[PDB]
Amino acid sequence: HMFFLNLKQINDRFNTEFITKFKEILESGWYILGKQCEKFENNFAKYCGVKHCIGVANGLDALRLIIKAYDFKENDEIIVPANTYIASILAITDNKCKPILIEPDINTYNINPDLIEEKITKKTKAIMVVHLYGQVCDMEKIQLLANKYNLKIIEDCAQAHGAIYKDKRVGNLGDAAGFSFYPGKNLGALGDAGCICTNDDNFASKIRALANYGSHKKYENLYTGLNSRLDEIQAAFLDIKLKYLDEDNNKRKNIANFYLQNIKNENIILPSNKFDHVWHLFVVKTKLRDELQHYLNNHDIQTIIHYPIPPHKQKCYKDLNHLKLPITENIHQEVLSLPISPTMKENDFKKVADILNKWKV
Amino acid sequence: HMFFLNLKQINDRFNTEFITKFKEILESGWYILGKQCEKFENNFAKYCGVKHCIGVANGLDALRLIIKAYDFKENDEIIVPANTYIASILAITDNKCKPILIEPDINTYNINPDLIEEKITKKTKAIMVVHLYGQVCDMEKIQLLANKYNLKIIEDCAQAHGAIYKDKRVGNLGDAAGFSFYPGKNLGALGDAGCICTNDDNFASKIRALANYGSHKKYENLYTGLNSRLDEIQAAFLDIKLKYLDEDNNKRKNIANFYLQNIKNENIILPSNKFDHVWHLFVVKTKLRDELQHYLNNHDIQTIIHYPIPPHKQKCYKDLNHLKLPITENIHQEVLSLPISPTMKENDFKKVADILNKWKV
Ligand SMILES: [Cl-]
Ligand SMILES: [Cl-]
Ligand code: NA
Repeated sequence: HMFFLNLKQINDRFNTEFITKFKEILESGWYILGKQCEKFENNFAKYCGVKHCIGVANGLDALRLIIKAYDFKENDEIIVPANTYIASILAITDNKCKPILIEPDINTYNINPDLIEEKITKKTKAIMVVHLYGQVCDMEKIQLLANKYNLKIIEDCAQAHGAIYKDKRVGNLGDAAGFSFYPGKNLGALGDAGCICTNDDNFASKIRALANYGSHKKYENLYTGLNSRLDEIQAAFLDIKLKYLDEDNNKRKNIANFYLQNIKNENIILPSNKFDHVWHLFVVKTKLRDELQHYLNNHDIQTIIHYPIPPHKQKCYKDLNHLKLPITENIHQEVLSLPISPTMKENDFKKVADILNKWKV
Repeated sequence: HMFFLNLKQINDRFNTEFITKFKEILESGWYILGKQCEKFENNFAKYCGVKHCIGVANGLDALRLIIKAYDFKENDEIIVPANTYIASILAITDNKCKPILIEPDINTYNINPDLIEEKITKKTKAIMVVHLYGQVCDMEKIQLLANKYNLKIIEDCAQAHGAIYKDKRVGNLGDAAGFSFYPGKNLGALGDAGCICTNDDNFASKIRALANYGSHKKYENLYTGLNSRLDEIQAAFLDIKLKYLDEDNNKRKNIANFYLQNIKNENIILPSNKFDHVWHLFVVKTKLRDELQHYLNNHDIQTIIHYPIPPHKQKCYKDLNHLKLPITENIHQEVLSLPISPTMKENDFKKVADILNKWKV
């Protein structure tokens, strides 16, 4: 059984260091908001080329906190792609803002920047850009729109750790960015984890407070805060793995290129990489998706759909069910993710391509 | 220096077992919502005598989830002691409910049951009892009241793991209970951690979904949920320690009773318990609190204040600052916590008593 994402394979490279750092943190007696958090933050900040990195409990928290720290009014509007993972939207509604859902470009799977301005209203306060599947969004126009209409840009970076746009990294393309380090992400923890990145000193300091109960100083609560912190253990594990993140992303680039160069099947539309793509998810598109998934499973290849029901169609968002978003809806009916990881064996990726080429419907 | 809480001493007993479990989880390649969580949950349910335990990310999330799951209307009222830790109140306001702050009994530091009924209104939906410092609340009148008015009882168990009221454990004394396993809790993780306990099947399934993005089935989101999970690793650490929790609590009793029997100083009011007490914190009370804390530090003994500013006085709740709660305010001006731990050295507790006896002020 070739697994969709073999984490033990990804992480076995680091066991001996992992155990070392664990023992160290044991030796320290310090498990929360300590020197491993500081060290990881400082390194990830350098990595994204930003001034400030605040470790938090997960990527949904990271998003929810950024939105919270802006103090928007109830029903203020945040423009967001309609085809993202639900978490992006959950962060908006958690904060009693209104998500304004924009169709993607079929050629990027990212928000179509040409479709945003028409949806901008007096209630709009932000654009949440999502670098979906690993590919950075085309920022040029979004940035112009944000300057023009006095909007914040919030990056959801949970799928594109390390992707580059012009001179900058994801995380440094907007006003503030949220990252997930859930274990299957291109930089994955061994438990839940997240961070926020920004260059603004005041904003960063406010975020630190809000993620630690609303307290800047012992005994005192300046804001109504959250408990959303990155555990020492998880910061340590992340820092060890961050050293090899670009390498890992490159190993993904190699497998994706192999897929792109070798899968030749009329029933399958392959993903393109118009801008930098770190290939978190290798997403193909076919009118016979569920059939493909079954076929692959029959050949001992596990595949997972990202994603089959779009946020507007979910039961939790009944009041959005009527929205007509046919590009999003078609994608959701048609996509399927092929196994990819930095450690994935040659024999395994060759088998995926060979079996796809044999699929004859 | 005698530190207020030496987690290295608490935890070093278990170091070999922690390391064993960590490797086992590395072997598993399964870090979230797995077998360690299930095992721990099962054992903590047993420990509390409840049907269901849901591990979640922290004790504040645990409370916030419980209130969320009840789906109360905006400005629905929740009665709550006025002198608890701010997390108890944060859970209420986050959910857009109005906290109705009740004075404690000066002789228990828990909510005075006799002061609740007069504050009940048509908008009241719940009573959140807090077992402060480790002492269980006198539950009988509270349970009768909730039944009389069709209110939910929410237990904030963050500080009282394993305390017993008549025939039941804290966690099994209302409709649903929230627990913190913050590292310095009587049952402390190595990272942030918490849980929710309940006997109600439907509430338990709803909470599991609300803690996992609102998802009860792969690809579907029934609710607008959040991400609040207990890492496999922390579940494993908690399960190791849980087997020693009653032993450890009784060891804390022995030390507290030593303090109670041996400290005699006209300047200090001891925390004589009226109900079972697992002594998470051992809180004394003096008119010269700031002078006391300095004196102890002069004698190389670290103390902390639980707590110096009450919620209604915090800058984050300026809409509550006007409230006249003099018992609460008095407590906050006069309390200080002394070091206690089930592994605390005899010379250390003896020192603390002797040095306090010598204090002439
Ligand atoms: Cl996440
Ligand atoms: Cl076949
Ligand atoms: Na966590």
